[PDB]
Amino acid sequence: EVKLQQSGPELVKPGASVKISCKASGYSFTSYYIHWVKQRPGQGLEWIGWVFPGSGNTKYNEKFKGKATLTADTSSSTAYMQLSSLTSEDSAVYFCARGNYDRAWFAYWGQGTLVTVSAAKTTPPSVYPLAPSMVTLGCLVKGYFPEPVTVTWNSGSLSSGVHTFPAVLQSDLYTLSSSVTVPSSTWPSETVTCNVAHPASSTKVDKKIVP
Amino acid sequence: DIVITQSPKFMSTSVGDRVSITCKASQDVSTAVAWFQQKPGQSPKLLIYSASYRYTGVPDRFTGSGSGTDFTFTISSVQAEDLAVYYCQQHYSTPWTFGGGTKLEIKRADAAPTVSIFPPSSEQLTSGGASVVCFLNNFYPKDINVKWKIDGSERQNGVLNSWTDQDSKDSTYSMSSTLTLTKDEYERHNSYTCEATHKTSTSPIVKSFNRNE
Repeated sequence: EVKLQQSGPELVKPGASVKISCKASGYSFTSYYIHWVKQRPGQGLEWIGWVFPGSGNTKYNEKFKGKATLTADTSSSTAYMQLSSLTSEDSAVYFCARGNYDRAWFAYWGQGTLVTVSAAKTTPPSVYPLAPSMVTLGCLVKGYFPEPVTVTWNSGSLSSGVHTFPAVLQSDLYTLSSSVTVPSSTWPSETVTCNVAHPASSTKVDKKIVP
Repeated sequence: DIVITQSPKFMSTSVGDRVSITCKASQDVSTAVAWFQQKPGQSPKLLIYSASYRYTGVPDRFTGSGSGTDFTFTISSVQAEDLAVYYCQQHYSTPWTFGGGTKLEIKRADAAPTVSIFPPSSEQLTSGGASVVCFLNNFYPKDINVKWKIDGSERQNGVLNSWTDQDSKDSTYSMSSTLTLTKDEYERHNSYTCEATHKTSTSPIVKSFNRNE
């Protein structure tokens, strides 16, 4: 099938540049445009421009004509978008997309790339086990920058009664929590571990919850 | 720049009901309008293209109609899985602009929250911090109040709340309340209470602990 695989999250300083990638597979790379789309939480969706891989022909939104530079490398089947002179306004999830037949544009999407523009330092999370029929267990993930953090329970095995909450930003540090409700017979008899992953600091922390 | 106004911004609907979203264009864009569905943490999904044409594999409950400046998107009978943000887009003239979205919420029966309080862990205390975490899980509707009566006195400082995205299965919300303070602030008091005031019960659900038990 057609697949668009984008690069990992980035933290980049205001005034600097960042370059994101979109690896395409399952079709002829030079046969389709690669579109770029911007997603901010309160701004919605914005089309940035396209690249036609091979010629490297390009088209931009007036809004992004100086801000974005789009290229593609046919040998590695990957399109690129460079963002220059970065401001916190450029912080967004950036997608790559591809159209299908005739009028079915934006049929195929990438998974998204979170770009964070800030002068704040990359900080790993501090993870704290939360312990007290069904029993609710928790996991406190405090003091990290930037987003995101991914939390799994038992390496994603207890993904039934899990409620992972959105992080809150406070003085350049994020903090969130994840709860997991399991039957009382299972805990503490069988082990429960909160797995926390923070790509920016390349840190992984496994915290076993104990009575 | 062709501006697109999508209405409404938010919508609450029960499983089985019909819902219509409208998409207005500032100028004539013929039938070059597409409809996208985006669930939390996922990329947008193409449902309708060419105003009225259903994309491959999408269910027959989703429809689109319209020409020129007025466009409509309809779910004939809403499923629990239809919880998402729905966008329209024009592709008649560049730049291809999207609507502001319509967030679709699911109506369900009222649910009282399962409340649980957590004292700061010994490992956090070690670091000089003290965060009291109160979980309020699986409730409906989203509107909920939390008060922090520390030794009978209310606390509004250091209290941070966070709602989860509505559950795709049982249509419920969960919400965490975190009271953060310094270690020695935690050591000066004893009785910590998080009370959940919700419309389902006049008597608020209390959960408490003492520092050393």
